[PDB]
This record gives sequence, structure tokens and C-alpha cells, in this order.
Amino acid sequence: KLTPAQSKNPAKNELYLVEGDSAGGSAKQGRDRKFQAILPLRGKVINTAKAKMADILKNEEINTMIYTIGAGVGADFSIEDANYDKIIIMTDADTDGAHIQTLLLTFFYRYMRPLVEAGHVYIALPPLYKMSKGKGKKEEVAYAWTDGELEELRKQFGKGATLQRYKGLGEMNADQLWETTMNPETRTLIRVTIEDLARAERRVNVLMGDKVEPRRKWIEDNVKFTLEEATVFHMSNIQNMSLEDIMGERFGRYSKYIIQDRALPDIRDGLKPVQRRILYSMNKDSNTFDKSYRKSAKSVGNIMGNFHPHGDSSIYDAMVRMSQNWKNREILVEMHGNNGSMDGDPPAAMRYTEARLSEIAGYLLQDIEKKTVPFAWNFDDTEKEPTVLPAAFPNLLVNGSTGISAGYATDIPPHNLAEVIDAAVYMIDHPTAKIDKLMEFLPGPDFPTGAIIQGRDEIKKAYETGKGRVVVRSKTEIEKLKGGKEQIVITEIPYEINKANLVKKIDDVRVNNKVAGIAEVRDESDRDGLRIAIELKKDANTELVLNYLFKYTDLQINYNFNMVAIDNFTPRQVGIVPILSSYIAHRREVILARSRFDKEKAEKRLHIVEGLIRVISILDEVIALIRASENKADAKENLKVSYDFTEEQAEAIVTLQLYRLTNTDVVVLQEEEAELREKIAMLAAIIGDERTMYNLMKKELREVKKKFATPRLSSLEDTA
Amino acid sequence: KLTPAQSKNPAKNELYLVEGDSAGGSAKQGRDRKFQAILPLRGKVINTAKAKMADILKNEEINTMIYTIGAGVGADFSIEDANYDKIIIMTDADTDGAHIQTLLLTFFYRYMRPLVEAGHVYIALPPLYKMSKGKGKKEEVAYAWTDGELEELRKQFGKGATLQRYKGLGEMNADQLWETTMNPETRTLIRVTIEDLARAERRVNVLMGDKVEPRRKWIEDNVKFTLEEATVFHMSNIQNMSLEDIMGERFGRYSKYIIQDRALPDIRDGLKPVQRRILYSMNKDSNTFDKSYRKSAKSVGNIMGNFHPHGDSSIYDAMVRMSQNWKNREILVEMHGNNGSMDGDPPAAMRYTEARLSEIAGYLLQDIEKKTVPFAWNFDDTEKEPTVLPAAFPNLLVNGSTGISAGYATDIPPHNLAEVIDAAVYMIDHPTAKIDKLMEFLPGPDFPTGAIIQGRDEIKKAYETGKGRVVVRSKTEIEKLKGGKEQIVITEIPYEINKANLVKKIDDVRVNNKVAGIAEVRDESDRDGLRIAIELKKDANTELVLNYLFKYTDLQINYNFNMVAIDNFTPRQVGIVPILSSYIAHRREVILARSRFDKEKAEKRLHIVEGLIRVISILDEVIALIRASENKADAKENLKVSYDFTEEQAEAIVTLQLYRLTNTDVVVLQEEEAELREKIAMLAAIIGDERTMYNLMKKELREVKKKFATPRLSSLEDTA
DNA sequence: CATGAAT
DNA sequence: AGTCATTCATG
DNA sequence: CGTGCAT
DNA sequence: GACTATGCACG
Ligand SMILES: Nc1nc(-n2cc(C(=O)O)c(=O)c3cc(F)c(N4CC(O)C4)c(Cl)c32)c(F)cc1F
Ligand SMILES: Nc1nc(-n2cc(C(=O)O)c(=O)c3cc(F)c(N4CC(O)C4)c(Cl)c32)c(F)cc1F
Ligand SMILES: [Cl-]
Ligand SMILES: [Cl-]
Ligand SMILES: [Mg+2]
Ligand SMILES: [Mg+2]
Ligand SMILES: [Mg+2]
Ligand SMILES: [Mg+2]
Ligand SMILES: [Mg+2]
Ligand SMILES: [Mg+2]
Repeated sequence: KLTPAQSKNPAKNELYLVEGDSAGGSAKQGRDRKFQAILPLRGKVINTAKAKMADILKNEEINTMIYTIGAGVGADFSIEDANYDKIIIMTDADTDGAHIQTLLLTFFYRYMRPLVEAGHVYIALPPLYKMSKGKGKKEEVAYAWTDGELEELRKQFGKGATLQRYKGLGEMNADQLWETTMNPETRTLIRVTIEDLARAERRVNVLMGDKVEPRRKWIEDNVKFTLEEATVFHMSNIQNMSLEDIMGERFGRYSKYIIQDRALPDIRDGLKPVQRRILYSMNKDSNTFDKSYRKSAKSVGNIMGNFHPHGDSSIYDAMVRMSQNWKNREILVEMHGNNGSMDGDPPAAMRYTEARLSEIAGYLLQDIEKKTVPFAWNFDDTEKEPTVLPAAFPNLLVNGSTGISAGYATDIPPHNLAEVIDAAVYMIDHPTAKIDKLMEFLPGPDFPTGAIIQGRDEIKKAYETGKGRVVVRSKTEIEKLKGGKEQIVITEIPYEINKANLVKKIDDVRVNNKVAGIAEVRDESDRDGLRIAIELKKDANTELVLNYLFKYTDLQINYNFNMVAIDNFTPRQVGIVPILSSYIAHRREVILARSRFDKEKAEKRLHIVEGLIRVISILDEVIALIRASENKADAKENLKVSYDFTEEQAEAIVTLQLYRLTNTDVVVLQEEEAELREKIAMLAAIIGDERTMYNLMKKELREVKKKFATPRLSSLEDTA
Repeated sequence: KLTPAQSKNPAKNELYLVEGDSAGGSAKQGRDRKFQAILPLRGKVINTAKAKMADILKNEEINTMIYTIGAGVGADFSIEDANYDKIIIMTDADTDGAHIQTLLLTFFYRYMRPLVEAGHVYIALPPLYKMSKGKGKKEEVAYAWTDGELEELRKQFGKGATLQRYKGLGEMNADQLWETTMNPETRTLIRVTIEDLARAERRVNVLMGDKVEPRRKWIEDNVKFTLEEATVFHMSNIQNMSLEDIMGERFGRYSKYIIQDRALPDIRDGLKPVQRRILYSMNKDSNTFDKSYRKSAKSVGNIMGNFHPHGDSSIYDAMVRMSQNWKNREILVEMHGNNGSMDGDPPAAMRYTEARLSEIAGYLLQDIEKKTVPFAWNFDDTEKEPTVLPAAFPNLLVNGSTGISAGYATDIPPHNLAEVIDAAVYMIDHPTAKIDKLMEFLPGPDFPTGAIIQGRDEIKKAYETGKGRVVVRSKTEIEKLKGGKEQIVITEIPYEINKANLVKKIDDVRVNNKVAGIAEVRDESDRDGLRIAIELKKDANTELVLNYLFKYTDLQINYNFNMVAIDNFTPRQVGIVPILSSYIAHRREVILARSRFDKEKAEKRLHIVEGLIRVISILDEVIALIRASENKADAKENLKVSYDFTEEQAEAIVTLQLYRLTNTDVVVLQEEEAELREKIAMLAAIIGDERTMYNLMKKELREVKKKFATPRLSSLEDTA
């Protein structure tokens, strides 16, 4: 891990703490090996304000930092044994970078404060952009750290130029990395000072302590979800910044991003950004259900390069999960090969597997081509991506979501498609509908793992408030055997539970003989179904055993609802009512936007058809006219002046291929006129009348339900 | 690793040896867990005929194989103690599958012979193809094992529904793996017998002993490089085959594949198949030098999805190598990021790096769009790929090639572009030119790492025969110091040598004081320069030290030429003359094919233009003609039949846009006729006259030389 | 012992 | 994101 | 713990 | 191609 400097010299030597090994390789290649040491970080550093102390000192990352600094730790910290004058934190300029800077600084504040206080801890600022007027002798190369140093740089030593947009240190090489962020002549750093020991203490504890509530509160008050962030103009050479304002600039940046753009679903389409990208990318590449499977590696690589600048494993894992019918109630990806099991064994690696969108996932994307949904630039401004999908079925409830953010988490269980549509259809007709009535249609969750759900009162509370605890209990049956004996047989288990770990834990009950009567525990499951068999001993009390298992193993668990999604850019704890009204409001924007799109298209076609019908009446004249003209533009002009065609009509006439003169059937063009007028009226009516629009919204939801509805799997029971 | 059956029963229990953990999972899912155990193989198994025995008995994979079978190791081998009645080798239906089958059967024949003799060792047989689709409720599934059975299977009173072509076990769901290869009632096996103890010991020692030359010789006589092999018409449940016939077909099929299709370069373009696929795929995706870099993962994924059905890592590694200017004399891929170093420190993973083709790589692909080169069906018959690139420069000698196959290896060093071209141009003019004259132009190799090459005679022998041993010696110089001291300074090192490992091995000489005089070894290399300093003690013998280091470290090495390439589908050991002559013959085919291509295109344009000019004269009749006609097709018919236009001409007229009738400038069309006629003459002359053709071949090679020539890097010296 | 496409 | 095994030919 | 997108 | 660490919130 550690690459040391050739020469000891505590007066000038530098320890580069580099985000990741790949970048650490770059830094090792680009350094001045005489006084610059490199310690790469294996990802996310332990939180030394949350974790215990058993853990802090068994952490390999932390120990080799202490070893190398060579000053001891904490209580016994000697500043002049330190082998470095500067400790330099050099991370990607992304938000996970800011999080890493955050976690280090908290370690140094707590266990190496003499070193922070004496201004020996810095942060390297790598460039966001590198401009290149390709060639121009060598390359004509300059760098830039703000939106504003970039605008400055559009002038300068050329125009019609290349602009690379840096997403990490890993995309930089040693000469680039040296010039811009490592060489003391040229580099810009920020030195970390303490301004108030009291104020900087309260900052570190609210952000990094195990108290969640103050953190969620800090985020509520400080983080502007709705607005941007001002560019923070770049200053030359070293500059000073409080531990207080660094920790809050960086952690706020992280928090906002992981809330809005990672771990939490959108309330409308129920997708995390990575899942939305998977679906969009795969659909744009025609990787649909109707067409052939396509190697996972190809899909993943296109997603990563076009939309999602992150690991191929994170993307592949997310893709695989969307194909697992014990995780998702209505799978969005079909995958050939080993996509895992309930025993949680590894899916085949992506070289092996192949994939495509499910039929139903087609319906989340339905009408995306008709400007139904806001798009934005991808990470490199090469390409647009949807911020939300059309969502012709209410995926959030149907498939649920489970995620862990900053200040917030979420748990939304899967639900029955038909039931969720039923509720939504009622609510379209009854905007003020209350829970009691909605639950006649949506009585509760419907896990793809089935089993028994207990706590009708608590479902109600979760559907009211977004929170509640419910009991999920495996489905069981007794069977008789040789010697009169019994065995408990398990056929459905609780959501999110590992079958093999459950079996093991039951077998440990047997072994430790916590309850009298267990003979043997066999998993007898196979490719066709789940079946765990708990063979009992001669005359053992079936009931006493079963009840011990439910109590003391995960044969029975509590599901805790915690229904948080993103609504108007803000995290938001929500019950069934805001969830369904948001969906409905969404489909309304979609159906109206789709209607406007198709209507504008029909109008243009109608104006042309009108034109073509007229041209046939004067075809001989139109052709002589075109022959008499000098060029295209002149022909169009003549057509307008002589015969009052529009620009649109004239352009269309003038670009007809000669063979089109073979079809001059005006009757057929008149049937098409009538059909277009009919259609424009229908579409106008939708845009003109909310109820006409809502009736369509319901018609479509019903079609979906008819096509994709499947029986409930989880049974419901009132008392818990 | 091992997943055991639930119930002991040496009568019918089965051990599945599956190729890969991913297929091992697939098998663990699809099994009958009562009697089928799963041992997954971590790829290529140790060769038991070659390895020591110290090394064999410490192989984790073998140890867990003898522990599980529970009988001991040949001699101590108690067949009556066996935990299984069938041992079933389950590998992919690819050539590396056949290789593993080969490697295990040597282990069993050699350390467990009673098992093989009793017919307790079986083979996988998984299906090559799967047929049909009725979609959600399908009743449309049928598996097939041969070419013959597929045609048979395409008949079915229904439609042409969809065909899947399996490439391994990774792509089969647990359901399909059971029905086809794991259920005893349905599956097909090969039982392995020893028909002749004598003939099966000759066959296993020829294929798997230390002796290469017998294996080479076996391959020469038995393996047909220019022919196919017509499938073994498939039988039912169990079938017997001798250990002699199995090892022979299995290893013959692997051997052939890795000679022709993996490890050995094509004599014309100098590329291994993976390199060609990288170049072609990247070029097809417009991932060229002139356009933006593009994420490596995206490149790799499309290579894997479209052309190369192998691991992402093997593809990235190959791709990365082509970017490294200390491995390739003229790099074929440009790569932003950590693409390694001379210290062999790992490159950034493909998630970080981004790449494109170099400019000169463009010259390998020059004129691929012009039917200059034979294409084949890719691996899943969905898309065509080139079997060889145009190669507008002689890449085989320029970038060389280093590979290991079966019976053969290759070692072709890099050469200087200008010099190879000079030799090639001379030989175009002098087909009979002999080595002494060619070496005036091409005196020897030019390593990208420079250094000093010693051995004119041996160069000559390599250039004559394909084989030769030369000395490659680091470039050194002696620098004076303070206080009566010298240091040796190394500035270039031998090709293929890891700088850090060399520095280490020199330092260990100091530490063990194997030779006296070394004060310190210091790698003083930076981003700009290679510089190693061996500082010597006051009054040490510097000649004695330097000579010790040359002899006993890699400060100097032997390079052994072993110039083997694929010539006409067969491996061939070749000197400079057959190498250069193959290149010139290839360029001839390319230039001729190109010229035909461009001429057919110019002739078509010309006929169309003749047609357009003629049309003017009959515009009114043409137009009237076109309105009368029933459709496009009919209109063309009348044009031909009435007016004696060709199909090409009629198609062009009938698709003119109406505004083209404004234009009556026959003169510009006539300038174009004339220019096309000139060009058709130039091109026909190239096709018609070998010297015209060869003179063009020379003109282009000189252009490439002028554009891309660089100075020699390695110096040459006559005395070893 | 290490080279480079493969498992 | 870095580790760890094997094949094959060769000196 | 173990969940699931990230480093 | 498997294996190992971390953050974040929540029972
Ligand atoms: N589990 C399995 N792995 C491999 N395999 C594949 C590698 C690759 O695709 O580039 C690789 O680099 C690799 C390195 C190894 F060090 C290695 N081993 C360490 C031991 O566990 C074996 C193995 Cl095995 C490796 C395989 F080809 C097949 C597998 F099932
Ligand atoms: N070297 C570095 N690795 C990681 N990293 C990335 C993983 C991924 O992309 O999916 C992963 O699955 C992963 C698992 C680990 F168990 C793990 N650790 C075991 C310890 O050595 C740390 C690390 Cl660190 C892991 C990183 F994100 C950044 C890295 F530099
Ligand atoms: Cl039209
Ligand atoms: Cl034209
Ligand atoms: Mg990153
Ligand atoms: Mg991972
Ligand atoms: Mg419990
Ligand atoms: Mg394979
Ligand atoms: Mg590898
Ligand atoms: Mg030597």
C-alpha cells in the first residue's frame, strides 16, 4: 500500500493520501520520489466518531496511517516524531471524494489534533476541466477549476477546441497530475485550520456522531435541495479554511447528492438513478423483451460510458437485482444464467450472463419518445437522459425500494399490481379518498416471497404516516411420517431473508437444544420450489417448537415500513395518499405532454395532406412551374406566390421523389384528412377537459392491470 | 468449494466437476441434492504428467478432489472406499472446455486408474443450441447437439421462431442445465474406458509430457489446419469412448484453436485475434484518434458482445498492452490514465481509463470498408468480422509478437518502421533479394526500450531461419563522484524486463555481498526519464561489478528469436524473406481488391450520370410516363422497356426530387463524366499491370514511412 | 522465473 | 479494486 | 447484523 | 472470477 520517499526529511516531506489504488498508481508515477510518499485508500475510510475503539484500532487503513506518520496517536501524539511536514488529502473532485475528505479530517481532528492545529493537513485541488486546441505545436493545454475559469478559457490560445471534463484522478496521468495538483510550484492546496475549538467540535459531532436526528435536522436547515451551489471562485497557491466550514461544505455536498441522486427512489416512477439509467440505456439500445438477449458486459459498459460514471460492479449488481423475482414483485430485467438464489449465492459474473428489459419495464418507458418527461445532460454533456420515466404503472409501490442515504433511509415493500391500480383508479375518481376506503383496494404489501403478514392496524399506520411495524411469518405445514413422527415444513419465507442462513440458524437451535424436540433440519428445496423440513423427534410438541422458532429465529420477522422518496427534489416521508396523488399528477403531465406532441405532429401532416390534395388538381401546372424555376428555393417561392402554398407545403412538394407521381389518389388523401381531423379533436378534448384526460388515465391503467395482473402471494391477518 | 450431497450412498452418488464457479452455482441450483455433489474447478487444472509431485500434492484443487472422493491416490487407491459411483466432468462446449477434460483425465488415468478402468468416469455433454419461442406460455423448446440435428430441428409446423447458440454453461438457467445434462433419465453422457493400456499410455504421454517435439510432431500428422471436422452424429443416454480417442480429439481441437485462434499472430497484419477484434470494434464504433476518448469499459464490452466471447479482463489486458510504448514500438491504442509502468505496477481498472486507436492503427484498418479483405461470421452468426486487416504498414515486424500456444511458441521482436518499409520496398523491386542485401536496410530489431543488441551473425541466422540468440545489454555510462568514487548509471534496459524487479535484484547483490564494491542502488527514474544509479564504494573494481551485474542480473539478457506466425491457417517458422513476401502478396490483394471496389463505384456513378444527361432530352415523356405507372417498380419497368435505361439508371431517375428538374446544367455533369473516366482508367491500369500495381504499393509504403518514421532506439554491435 | 492470451 | 492458481513453449 | 448503491 | 474493507439509517 505505502510507497515511501527515498529520503527522510520531516521539514519538507509530504504524505499523499490518495482516493483509491488506481489513482495512487498515477500519483506514484507523477511524484517527486525524493520527498513525496503515497498511501492509497481502499475506498471509504472508517468513521472514527461513530465506530467504537476495538474497531478503530483493528482498522488496517487507520493503523498504516499511524505507522507511517510515525508520531503515535491521540493521547500520546508527538508532533516532532512526524515524518512529514504536510499531509495531503487528494481525492477525486466528486461527492464521494468530499465524503472521504470528511472522514479523514474527522480522524485527524480527534486523534491527531496537534497536527491539524499546526496547519500540517492540506487538501489537493485537482482540475475539473482541461482544454486542448488539438495540436497547435504539441497540444496547447491549459486547466480550469470553476465554471468561470472555463469561460475565461474559451477565449485564449484558440477556438474550435477539445474540452475534457474530469470525473476522477484515475483519468489523469502522471505528467498531468504533477503539473496540476502535485508539483508545489504550480499546485493549489487548501490548508485546514481550527478557528473555534468549540464550534468545530459541534460541526464534527452532528455530521459524524451516531445521533441521526441532529444530522437530519442540520440537513433540513442547511442543505438547499431546491437550489444550486455558488461556484466558490478558485484562489492561487495555498489558502486557509476552517475545519468548521470545510466539514459542512463537503458533507452537505455529499448528503444532498446521496439523498437526491443515489439511494432514494423518485416518488413518481419508484426508481433510483442507477435503475432509471439501466432501463433507459438498455431501451435506447433496443435491448427489449421482444428481441434477443445481449451480453451483460455490453449493457453495463454502455451504461457506464453514456450515463452512470461509477463502478461496473455497482451497475451490474443493481441490474441483477432487477431480474431477481424474490426481490422484485414485477421484474424489470430478464437475465439468462445464474442471477443468484435465495441462498444468496453469487450471480454469474457479467461476462457469463445476458439480459434484456422485461415486457412490463417497456411500460415504464412507454411514450418517452414523445417529450413526456424532462431530460437533462449526462455527466459529460454529450447526451440527454430522462430525470424520470413515463411510468405507465406505479412502480414505487409495486416494486418498492430499500435504500440508505444520509440523514434518511427508506423501506417501501412490494405490492400487488392490480391492487395498486385499483386504489389509484378509485383515487382518480375520488381525490379526497381516505385510507380506510383505499385499503378496500390496497389491503397491504404483497411480497414476491409470499408468507403471512400480520398487523392490519400497523399497515394502516404505515399507509397513513409512512411508518409502522408489521409481522411477516413463514408459511408452514405439518406432515406425518414413519413412527407416527411429525415434521414442520416451510414453503414461504419472509422478504429479504437468506434461506441458507435461516436453515443454519434453525439447525443451531437444534444443536444448542434451545428447545426440546428437533431431530434434523433438511433444506429440500430445488429448482422447482422452496421446502425446508424440520424433522422432529418421537412425540415432541410440534407447537412448542414452531413457536420457539418464530420467536427466536427469522422464521418470523418484523417488517418496518419507512416510506421515504424524493418529491420535488426533497426527501419526504409519505403514506399511500401522497404516493398515489404524486403518481396521478405524474401521469397527468405525461398524458397531456404526449397529447400535445401527437397533436402537433397530426397538424403538420394535415397541412401537407391539404397541400398534396390541391397539387393533384394542378399537377401539370405545378410541374411546369418547378421546371420553369432556377433552383429549389426559387421553386418554393414560385409555388407560394403563384398558388399560395405555405412554406411547409412548398418544401414537401418540392422534395417529392418523381415516383410519387404514381399515386395521385385524392380520395385516399381525403380519408387521411378526415382521420387526422378526428384524431386532433380527440387529442384537443384531452388537453381541453381534465375529466376527458383522467378517463384516459384510468382506461390505460386498466389495460395495464388486465395485461400484467397476477394473484396475491402474501396472505394477510389482522391481529399481530 | 465443495457442495456435498445430503445423503451418503456410494451406490449412485455423483460428483460433478464443473468448469467455473459461475457454472458451479448454476449446477448447485439445478441438481438433485440427495445424490449429486458439486465441485467447481477454478479454471485450468494442473497437468499431472508435467508438474513435479511436490507441486502436485500441494495443489489446492487436487487435494480437495482426493479428500472428496475419499479413496487415496494411485497405489494407496481403494476403489471400494469411493464416495461416488459416477464422477462426471462437466465443462463448457468450447475448446478450453475440451482442454480441462484433457487435464483431469490425465490426473485420473495417472493417480486413480481403477476408477477409469471400471467405467466410473463420465463426460458432461451439454447442448450447443436451443430452439423456439411461444413467449410467456411457450410450449416451444428443443435442444440440439450437432449441425445435423439443428437442420432436422428447424422443421416444425409453426414458423421461424428464435434460435440460441450456447457458448458455455454460464448461459444456461438451472432448469435447462437439469433437463439436458444433469437429470440421469434425460441427460447424455460419455463413459470413459481404457480399450488398450499400451495405446492409452503412449497417447497421454505424447499430449501431456515435457517433450514438446513429439507433441508438435503428433499435431503435424494428426491436426488438419486447412480442413474442418464433420460432427460426431449424436447418440443416447450413455456412450463409450476409449481414453485414447477422447484425449486425441479433445487435445487436437484445443491445440488447433490456440495455434490458429489465440496465441500466434497472422503473418500479414501481425495481429492475434483479440488484438484484431479490439482494433476493428473500436474502429467500427468510431473510437479513432481524431475523435474523443471513450470509456474503456464501453469499448471492452462491445468487443466482448460482438466479436470476442472471452473475459473482459483478457480483453482489457490486451488493449492496455497495445497502449504501452515500452511493449509496442508503435502503439495501436492511446489510453488516458494509469496504463501501467515499466515497473509493471498494475494499470487502472477499465472503469477509470478511457481509450481510442492511435493514428497509425488507422493505417492497419485503411480501406476495410472497400471489400479488401476476407470477413467471417462472428461467434453467434449475427455479424461479420475481418479475418485479417489491410495493414498499410508491416505490423508483424514493427510491433513484433510474443505468444505461447500448443506445440509452438513465438518471439518476434519489434523493428524500426522506416527500416522494415525500406526492406519491403527493395524487395518489391527485387523479389529474389537475399538476406545480406535486405540487412543493409534492416540490420536488426529496434526495441521501444532501446538498449544495445549484440550478435550480427545470430541476427542473420534469425533472419534466415526464424531462430537466433542475441544479447541485449542495458545502456550504461560511468559518472565520477566526490571522494574517489564512481557510480554506474543505467538509462535503457532490455525489452520485457521489469525495472523495479531489476533494481531489487541488483540491490540483493549488494546485500548478500556476492560481489564487492556496491554502496547503494537507487532508482532515480521520474515521469521524464529512466535513470538507475549504482553508487560504488571508494576504490571498487567498476569493470568487475558491471560484468557481474551483466552476467548474473537482467542488466543484460539473451533474446531468442522464435519467429512463428500463421501462414495459410498453419503455423510456420519464418525468416525475414517469407515475412516480407507474405506482406507484399497481402498488400497486392488489398490494393487490387480496393481498386476493383473503387472502380465498380465509379462506373455506377458514371452510368447514372450518363442516364441523367440522356433524361434531359426526354423530360416531358419521362414525366408523363411516370404518372401513368402503377407504382415505383412499374415506372422503372417502363423506363427500361420504353427508353433503354438500365436498372441503376432507372432507379436514379425515379428517385430524383422534383426540385432537381430546375437544373439543366449538362456541363457540370460532363466534367464529372470525364473525371470518372480518367479515374476508371487509372484504376483499371492497376488491375491490368502488375508493375503499375507494385509501383502504387511502393508509393504508399513510402508515404507511411515519411509520415510515421522515427529514429532507431537500440544500437547494434557485431561482436557478442 | 517470466513472458501473454486463456480458464 | 487488488490478490491469488493454473496451461502452454522456451531457455 | 444485514440490507443496497457507492468507494 | 471469488474474497475482503468501508459509509449511510434502522430494527
Ligand atoms: N474463479 C475463477 N477464476 C478464474 N480466474 C480468472 C481470471 C480472469 O478472468 O482474468 C484471473 O485473473 C484469475 C486469477 C487468479 F489468480 C485465479 N486463481 C486464484 C485461485 O483461486 C485461482 C483465477 Cl481462478 C482467475 C477462472 F479462470 C475461473 C474461475 F472459476
Ligand atoms: N481497492 C479498492 N477497492 C474498492 N472496492 C470496490 C469494490 C467494487 O467496485 O465493487 C468492491 O467490491 C470492494 C470490496 C472489498 F471487499 C473491498 N475491500 C477489502 C479491503 O481491501 C477493502 C474494496 Cl476496497 C472494494 C474501492 F471502492 C476502492 C479501492 F481502491
Ligand atoms: Cl408525403
Ligand atoms: Cl445526382
Ligand atoms: Mg470515483
Ligand atoms: Mg461489489
Ligand atoms: Mg423472530
Ligand atoms: Mg468458457
Ligand atoms: Mg487476469
Ligand atoms: Mg544476465
